[PDB]
Amino acid sequence: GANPFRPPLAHQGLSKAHVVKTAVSVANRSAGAEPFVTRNDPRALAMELAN
Amino acid sequence: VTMSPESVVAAAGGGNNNSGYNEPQRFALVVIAVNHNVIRIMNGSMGFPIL
Repeated sequence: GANPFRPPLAHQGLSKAHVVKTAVSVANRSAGAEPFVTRNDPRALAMELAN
Repeated sequence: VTMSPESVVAAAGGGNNNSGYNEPQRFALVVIAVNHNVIRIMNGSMGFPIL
């Protein structure tokens, strides 16, 4: 039948076109930035009383 | 303020049992006032401009 079983030729494989289960998309949540409420107390200022 | 005869007779003790004024009663007057004020927020500091 021209159908031998010996050849280990396992082809190339199979292309996974899609996945059975879709991947949900979560909302991106960043974090602190340059003015991320930090303590530095350089000046402490001086508020003169007007009256 | 003008006080009451009940107060002036409760100040003296000598009351019978379970009368409350078995001992002489001392009183104190307290006065509280509620007022408005102005707060200014600027340059990362706060204070009372009017004071």
